[PDB]
Amino acid sequence: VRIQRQRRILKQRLKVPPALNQFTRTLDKNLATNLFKMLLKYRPEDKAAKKERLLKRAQAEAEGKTVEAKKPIVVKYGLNHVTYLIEQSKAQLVVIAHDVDPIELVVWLPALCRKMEVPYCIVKGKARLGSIVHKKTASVLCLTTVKNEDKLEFSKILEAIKANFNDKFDEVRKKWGGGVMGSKSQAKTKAREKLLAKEAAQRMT
Amino acid sequence: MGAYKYVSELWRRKQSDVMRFVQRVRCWEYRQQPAIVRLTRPTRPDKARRLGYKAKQGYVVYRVRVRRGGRKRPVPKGIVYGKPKHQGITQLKFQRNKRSVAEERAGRKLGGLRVLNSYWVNEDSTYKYFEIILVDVAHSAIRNDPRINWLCKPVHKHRELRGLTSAGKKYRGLRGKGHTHHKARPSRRATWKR
Amino acid sequence: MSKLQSDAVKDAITQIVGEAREKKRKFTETVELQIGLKNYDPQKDKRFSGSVKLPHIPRPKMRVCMLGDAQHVDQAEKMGLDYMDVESLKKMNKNKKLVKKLAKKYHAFLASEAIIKQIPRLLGPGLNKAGKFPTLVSHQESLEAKVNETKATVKFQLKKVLCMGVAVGNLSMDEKQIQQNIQMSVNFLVSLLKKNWQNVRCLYVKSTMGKRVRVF
Amino acid sequence: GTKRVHFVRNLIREVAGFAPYEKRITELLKVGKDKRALKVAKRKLGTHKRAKKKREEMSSVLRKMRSAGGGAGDKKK
RNA sequence: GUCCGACUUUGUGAAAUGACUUGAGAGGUGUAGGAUAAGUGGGAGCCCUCACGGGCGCAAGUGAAAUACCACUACUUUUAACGUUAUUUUACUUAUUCCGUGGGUCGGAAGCGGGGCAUGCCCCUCCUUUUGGCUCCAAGGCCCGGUCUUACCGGGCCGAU
RNA sequence: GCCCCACGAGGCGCCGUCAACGAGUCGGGUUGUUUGGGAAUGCAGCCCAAAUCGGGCGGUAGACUCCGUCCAAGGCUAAA
RNA sequence: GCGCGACCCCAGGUCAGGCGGGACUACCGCUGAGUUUAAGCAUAUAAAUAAGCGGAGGAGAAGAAACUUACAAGGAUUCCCCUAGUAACGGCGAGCGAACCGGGAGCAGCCCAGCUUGAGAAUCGGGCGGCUGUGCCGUCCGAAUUGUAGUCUGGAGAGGCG
Repeated sequence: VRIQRQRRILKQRLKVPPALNQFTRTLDKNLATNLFKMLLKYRPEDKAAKKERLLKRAQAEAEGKTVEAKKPIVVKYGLNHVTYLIEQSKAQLVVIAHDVDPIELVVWLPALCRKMEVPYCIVKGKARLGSIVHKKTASVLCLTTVKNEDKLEFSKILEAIKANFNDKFDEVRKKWGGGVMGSKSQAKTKAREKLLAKEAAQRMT
Repeated sequence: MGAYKYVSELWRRKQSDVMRFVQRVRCWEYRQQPAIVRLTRPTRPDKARRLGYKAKQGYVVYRVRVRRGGRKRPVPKGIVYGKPKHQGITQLKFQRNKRSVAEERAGRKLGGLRVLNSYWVNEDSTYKYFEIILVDVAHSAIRNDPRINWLCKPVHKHRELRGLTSAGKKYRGLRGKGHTHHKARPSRRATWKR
Repeated sequence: MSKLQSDAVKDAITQIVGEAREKKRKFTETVELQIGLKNYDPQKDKRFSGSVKLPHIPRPKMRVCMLGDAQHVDQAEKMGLDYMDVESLKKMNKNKKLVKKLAKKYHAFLASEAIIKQIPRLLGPGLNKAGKFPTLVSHQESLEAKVNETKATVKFQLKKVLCMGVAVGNLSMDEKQIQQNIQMSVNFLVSLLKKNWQNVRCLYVKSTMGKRVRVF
Repeated sequence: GTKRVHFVRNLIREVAGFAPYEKRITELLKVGKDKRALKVAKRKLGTHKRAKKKREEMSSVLRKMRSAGGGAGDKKK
C-alpha cells in the first residue's frame, strides 16, 4: 500500500520525459465506450470457443464437402504482432493502454505510430482492453479492417484522437518538476495574500 | 523486434529520458521492499529472452539486492599479521563480479530452483539491483520442453556456486577466446602453475 | 533591409545564391564591377602562415584590367599587346605619387633598376609587384596575356580576409559558380599546417551595392 | 528562436549529423570525457559547443530513437 | 580508524554573479593627418533624381595607406532569444536521515461559543476557544434518545460536523 | 519379417529481396588483487560510457593510413 | 462496493512432487597464511600453496571462435611430447617464468534470442476416465499474448523457380 500510492505522486515530482505525460491526456469515456461497442462484433475467441470451432469446420468440410468459411475479421493483439502491423501500415487504428508496469514497453507505441503517421489513441485501462480479448493484458489491440456498416462510426474514432491532439508534439516538462503539493499550496496562498495586501496599500494611500 | 528493440536502446542511456525517470522511482520502492521480491513480469523482456525466457510454468524472475562498494576483510583495528603488502580492507576488491554474487545469494535461499542467468536492473548509491532467472527442474514443463531440458541434468545442479553461469564465466577471465585469455580457459589450475 | 534579410550562419549552396543568377538582382551598376569572394581564414600575421598564390581562373572575367607597367626596350613593346597605355620608366613617377588605379601591378626585370625608387609608396594599397607575388618575369608578353584573360593574385589581408575576383555580375550563372570553386581548392592547398579547424571557415559572396550571403 | 538562428527543419539536419560524427571519433581514438574538452575548441563553436555538452547530458534521445529505430526497421526490409 | 575534498547518491528553483551562442545597438580611441586612414571585399561609381543639379569619393592636404556605397570587421561597450554554462548563496517535499507509537483524535475548511482589530454591516485580511477544571472516585458495551426501511423479531442513519 | 513414412516436409541446383547477429555490456580511467605479460595478463569495485555498411582482435603507450582476422556480451554436448 | 474473465498482492498441517546433511580420494569454485628462501629483512620468495568455506558426478571442468596467425594460411575443447628450463619478469638480488606454432592421442557436432501461427495458443501443467504406460488418448478446469508452439543461429538462413 505504501509504495503504490507514492508512484503516481512522484511522476509529478520528477521531471517527466517528452514521451510520457503525452499519456495521462487520455481518450474520453464517451468515446471509449462506443469504441468497445464496435469491438463487441470483433471480439477474439475464448479457449472453449476456438476448440468448438474446429469441430464445426471439420464436420462441415468432410461430410458436406463445402468450400471453406469466409475470412475471419477480428482485432489483432499482442505487442510484437501489433507493432509489425504499424510498420506495414496494415493497422488503421490501434488502441493503446495507458498503464503497463514496464513503462519502457509502451512509450514506443504512440511514438512509432506518430512517426509513421498512422493514427493511434491512448485509452485508460489495460484490463479494459484485455476483457474484450478474454485474456489478461492485451496492451494493444487494433483494427486492420472494418466492416462497411461499422466504417461510418469508425471515422468518429479516427477524428477523436485529433480532437485532443490536433497539435504538434508537446514535449511536456522544459525543466519543471512538481505538480503542486498540499502543504506548499496552503503556504503559497498565505504568502501571496500578504504580498497582495502590502502592494495594494501602497497604491491606495 | 518491437518494443524489445526500443527498450534495449533506452537502457543504453541510463542517465536519460524514460530509462532514468521510471527506474529512479522504482529503485526507491525497492529500498522499502525486502531483498526477496519475486515478480511475475520481466523488467527487461528483451534481455530475459536473450538469456533464455519461455513464459510457461516453473519459470520465475526474481530480484536480488547486493550492496555497492569494495570489499570487507574481517577484524579491522586488529589488522592482519603479515608483511604490509597484504594490509588492506577497503583497498582490496572481490574478484567476483556482483552479477555472480547476486546469483550465489539467490541460489542459497532458493535451493529448490536453479539459476539460469541474471541481468542488471540498475543501482542507487549503496545497493545494486539485479533480476535473476531461475527455472525449476522439478516441474514437468521444463522436462517436456527440449530447449531447456539440458538444465535438468544433475551436472548443472548448483552451477552458480561453481561459477559456470554467464556471469561466472566473465569474472573467471573466459570473456576472451584465445591468446592473452589463454591462462584462464579450462582451468586456472589446469597446468597447476608447474 | 539589405542587412536584415540575409542569414550568415545558415549554409546556402553556390548554385542558389552568391555566385549565381541571383547575383544579377543585386547588380544595378552602370559599369561591370568585379565581384569578389571573402573567406575568413584562421590565420596569423606572418607571410608563411598567409594564403598567397596566383592562380589562373578557368573561365574568363570578360574584363580588360589595367595593370600599371612602366618598362623599357622590348619589354615595353610586349606591354602594348595586352595593356591600354604603354609607359616608359620616366612615367612611373605618376604611379609613385598618389595615382594607383589598377587591379595589380607588374614590372619587368629590365625595368627593375628604376622601380626601387617607387617602392615605399606602392606597398601601401598592397598592389605592389613582388617576386613573392610573381609579377616580375622576363616572359613579359606571356604574363600580360594571362592577367588580361583572368589571372588573379591572391593575398591574405591585415585582418585575415582572403580575396580574389570570381566573376563579374553580368556573366551567366554556370560560369560564376566554377570560378568560385577554383579559389576554394587553392585555399586548402596553400594553407599552413599550423592553422586550426577548417581553412575555409566561412565563405561569403557579395556585391558592392548588394549585401553578402554565406555560401559553403 | 535562436540556437544558431533561423529555421527548424533546415537546422535539425545539420545538427543531427554532427552528433554521431563526434561519437565515432571519440570511440575510435579512445579516452572519452577529457578528449571531448580538447575537441570542442578545435570545432566550429556555435551549435557545436552546446551539442557536444548535450552528449554528456542526454543529447535529445527519444527523438533520436524514433528516427534510428525507424531506420533500423528499414534495415530489415 | 579518523579527518578533509570530489564524484555517484540527487528530486525541485531562486537570484546573485562569471561566461558562450546568435540577434540588435551606442560607437570605432596606433605618427603626422580634425577624424571611421581602426580593417575588408569592392571601387568609377553609390544614392536622390534625373532638363538640371547634389551628399562621397572626384579634388584639397598628409603619408606606409585617403575617405562614397551595401553587408561586414578588432577594439571601447551593451541588450532580446532560447536558455546555455559555471561559481557560490537560499528556499520547498519526494530520495536519504532522525524520532515518535498496543501509526489516536493530524491537517484544511466549516459547525457551534466568543474576543480583539478601525470591533464600522458580521469583519473575513486575525487571536483564543470548540462536551473533561477545587474536590487519592470514576470516563469501558462506538448510548440513552431522535429518525427511516421494518408489525414485533431485526437492520441502517444520527446522537458524536 | 510387417507397415513405406511422398506427392508432405526437408536436402541439393539456380535466381532475388534481405540478412534481423544478445548493453552499464563494449571500451576507457582509477584503485586493489593477480599475471612472464612488460605506458596495465586476467580479474574485480567505483566512475564515465557506445554503435550496428557496425563491432572486437592484431604481446610497447599514441594519432594517421592500410592490410589481415573473427563475430562476443545466451545455451547444450561424448571421447581422449 | 460487489470490479464475471482478471488486474495486484496475501493464506492453507493445502494437491502431486522437490531442498538441507554426507562423501569430500579425485574434481569444480571461493577465500587465503606464515615458517622458509634471499645466509639479515620489507619488495619478492614460499604460493595465486597449506589451513578456512560450498557443490556435483563416475569422471568432473572445458567446448564449435568477437581464436591463432601473417601463411599455396592453421582451425571447438582436453591430455601427452616439445617449445622450456626458454621469450619475459626480478632489492635485474635470491629467484621467478608461460604460451603460440610443430608432432602425437582422441575426435562430433549443435539450438535458442533477434524477420510472420494471426485462418484464429496450433503449445503446456493439473484433475478425471480408459490404456499395453520414464509414456499415450478422450474429456473438463487452469496456465500463457509483458508471448507458448516455431522456420532459422552466422558455417548461415528466410523468398521464388525447377
